[PDB]
Amino acid sequence: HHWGYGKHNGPEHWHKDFPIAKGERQSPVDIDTHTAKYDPSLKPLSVSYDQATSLRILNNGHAFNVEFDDSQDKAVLKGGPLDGTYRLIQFHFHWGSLDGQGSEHTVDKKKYAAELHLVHWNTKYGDFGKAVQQPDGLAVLGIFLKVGSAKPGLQKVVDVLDSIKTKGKSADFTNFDPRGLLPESLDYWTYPGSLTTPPLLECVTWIVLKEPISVSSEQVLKFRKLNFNGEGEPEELMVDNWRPAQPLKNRQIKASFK
Ligand SMILES: CONS(=O)(=O)c1ccccc1
Ligand SMILES: [Zn+2]
Repeated sequence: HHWGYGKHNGPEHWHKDFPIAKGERQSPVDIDTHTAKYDPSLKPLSVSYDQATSLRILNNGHAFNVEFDDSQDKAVLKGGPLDGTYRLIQFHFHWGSLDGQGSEHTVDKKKYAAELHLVHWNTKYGDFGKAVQQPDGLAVLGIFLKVGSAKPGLQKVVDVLDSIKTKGKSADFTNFDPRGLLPESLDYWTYPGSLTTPPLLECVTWIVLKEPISVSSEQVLKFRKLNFNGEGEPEELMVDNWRPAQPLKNRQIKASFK
């Protein structure tokens, strides 16, 4: 009875195997824009993906991961609310079955069609494994996706999805530049949270961009053709792989802008 997004193994069931699901700093959360406060102590955010080197794309049965070679000091996120340097390890998305839903974080209760998560680990911890055992081990840059004009830089990802339709399939995915997935503005909201999928570890400093990127209906429709199941198994479309907003509890969301 492996965790998932269905009626019998979805978000409402996760707490049984992962008690931290009802923790003190769980994600995602609704971002109440009027309650968020501009933070003057936030330093300029720095996204340096010029030397990013992708290796492979994988369908893990929950989403698809574009993995990067993080053995060297490349693709770094720093500044903003972060102390030190965080290295990019992979990115993935969460999306819906319809354009009206799909994002994990919400803005004033508004749900976007999807949400991109660029995952980075704190280099002071050596690697990802050790980093997820620390309260400041990860930094995730979240970017909302709305349906409208196509995002040229996303097409290469879209076109390779037909080769990793089912759970367990992977394909070489080199030379992909994640800079093509970033919106113009780096204005953001930040708060301490967790991974949004089991084990739901609370090691994430969230940096959610205010400006969404636009992707075409055709592009997101191809996301929805992926499968949760493995090859040779009954088809269950990979849609609505998002966790709903969780209690903000003892937290404050800070804004990088006025
Ligand atoms: C950031 O939340 N996205 S997640 O699906 O929980 C995830 C976190 C870290 C590595 C892979 C997936
Ligand atoms: Zn995610």
